[PDB]
Amino acid sequence: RLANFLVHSGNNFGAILSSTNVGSNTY
Amino acid sequence: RLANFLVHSGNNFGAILSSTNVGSNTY
Amino acid sequence: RLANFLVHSGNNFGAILSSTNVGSNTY
Amino acid sequence: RLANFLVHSGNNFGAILSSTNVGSNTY
Amino acid sequence: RLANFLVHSGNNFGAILSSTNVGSNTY
Amino acid sequence: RLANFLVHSGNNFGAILSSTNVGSNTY
Amino acid sequence: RLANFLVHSGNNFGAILSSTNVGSNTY
Amino acid sequence: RLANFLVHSGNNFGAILSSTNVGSNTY
Amino acid sequence: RLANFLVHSGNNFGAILSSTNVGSNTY
Amino acid sequence: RLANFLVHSGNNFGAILSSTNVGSNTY
Amino acid sequence: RLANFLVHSGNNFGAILSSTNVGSNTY
Amino acid sequence: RLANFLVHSGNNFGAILSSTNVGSNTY
Amino acid sequence: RLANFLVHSGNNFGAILSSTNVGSNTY
Amino acid sequence: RLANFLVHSGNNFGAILSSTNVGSNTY
Amino acid sequence: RLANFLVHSGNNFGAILSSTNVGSNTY
Amino acid sequence: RLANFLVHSGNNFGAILSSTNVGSNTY
Amino acid sequence: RLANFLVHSGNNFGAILSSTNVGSNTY
Amino acid sequence: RLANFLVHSGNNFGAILSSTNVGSNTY
Amino acid sequence: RLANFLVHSGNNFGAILSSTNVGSNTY
Amino acid sequence: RLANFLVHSGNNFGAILSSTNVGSNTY
Repeated sequence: RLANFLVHSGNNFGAILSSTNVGSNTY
Repeated sequence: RLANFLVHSGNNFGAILSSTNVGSNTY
Repeated sequence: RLANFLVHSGNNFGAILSSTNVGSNTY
Repeated sequence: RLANFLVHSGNNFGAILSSTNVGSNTY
Repeated sequence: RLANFLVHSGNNFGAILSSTNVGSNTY
Repeated sequence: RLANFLVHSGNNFGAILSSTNVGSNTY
Repeated sequence: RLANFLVHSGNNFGAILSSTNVGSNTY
Repeated sequence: RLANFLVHSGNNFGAILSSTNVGSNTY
Repeated sequence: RLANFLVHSGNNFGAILSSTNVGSNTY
Repeated sequence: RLANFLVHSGNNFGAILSSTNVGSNTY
Repeated sequence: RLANFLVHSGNNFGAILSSTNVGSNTY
Repeated sequence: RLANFLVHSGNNFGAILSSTNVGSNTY
Repeated sequence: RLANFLVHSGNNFGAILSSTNVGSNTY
Repeated sequence: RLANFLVHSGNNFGAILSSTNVGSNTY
Repeated sequence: RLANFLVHSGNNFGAILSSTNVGSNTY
Repeated sequence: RLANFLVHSGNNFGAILSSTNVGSNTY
Repeated sequence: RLANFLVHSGNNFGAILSSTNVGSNTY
Repeated sequence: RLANFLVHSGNNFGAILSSTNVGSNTY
Repeated sequence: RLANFLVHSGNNFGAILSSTNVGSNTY
Repeated sequence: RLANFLVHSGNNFGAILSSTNVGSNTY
């Protein structure tokens, strides 16, 4: 089981970025 | 089971980005 | 079981970045 | 079980960055 | 069980960076 | 108060031959 | 108060041959 | 108060041959 | 008060042949 | 008050042949 | 008297990705 | 009198990624 | 009288990544 | 009278990463 | 009268990383 | 001055091949 | 001055191959 | 002055191969 | 002045191979 | 002045091979 959560509750004036690779062949 | 959640409840004046790769062949 | 969480509750004027690789072949 | 958490509650005017590799072949 | 936590509660005007490799073949 | 965001997230480029200014940010 | 963000997150480039200014940030 | 962010996070480059200015930050 | 961030975090480069200015920070 | 950050954290380079200015910081 | 010629002379291949039986001789 | 010729002469291959049976002789 | 020739002469291969049976002779 | 020739002469290989059976003779 | 020739003459290999059966003769 | 000559005056029952690269960028 | 000559005056039942690179960038 | 000559006057039932690199950058 | 000659006047039932590198950067 | 000669006048049923490097950077 994979769970990927991004939560934002404050005040953002900038950049929030997320990147994920699970069980993959990437190049 | 894969669960991908992005939640936003605050005030956003910027960028929020998410990228995910699960069990894939990517290039 | 994999759990990947990014949580933001404060004031952000900068960059918050996350990168993850689990069980992958990457190059 | 792998748990990867990045938590921010203060005021950020700079860069907060995280990188993770678990059980992978990377080059 | 692996737990990787980065916590920030103060005021950051600089860079906070983390890098981790567990059980991997990296070059 | 002026904020400019130039972002590239989760894009795939297969093969690039004899090209200029590909997938770049210019300010 | 001026903030400029030039970001590259989670992008894949397969092969780059005889090219210029690929996947770069220029200010 | 001026903050400039030029960031590269979690990007993959397979092979780079006879190229210039690939995956770089220039200010 | 001027802060400049030029950052490289968790990037993979497979093979670099006869190239210039790859994965670098220039100010 | 001027702070400049040129950072390299957790980057992997497989093989570098006959190249110049790879993974470097120049001010 | 049986003569079989399978020849490859002066051929250029720029980039080959995820392919099978490229520029080969099979008898 | 049976003669079989499988020849490769003066061929250039720029980059080969995740491929099988490239520029080979099989009898 | 049986003569078999499997020959490789003056071939150039730039970069080979995660491949099988490249530029080989099999009898 | 049976003569088998498996030959490799004057071939150049730049970089080989995570590959099998490259530039070899198998009988 | 059976003669088998498996020959390697004047070949150059730049760098070999995590590979198997490179530039070899097997009978 | 470049002069490229291929001359055949005998009896040919096989293959005669010529390949030439002069002052070029080839891959 | 470059002169490249291939001359055949006998009886050929096999392969005659020539490959040449002068003042070039090849890969 | 460069002179590259391949001359054949006898009876050939096999392979005659030539490869040349003069003043070049090859890989 | 460079002179590269391969001369054959007899009966060949085998392989005659030549490889040359003069004033070059090869890998 | 460089003179590189390979001369064959007899009967060849085997392999005759030559490799030469003069004033070069090879690896």
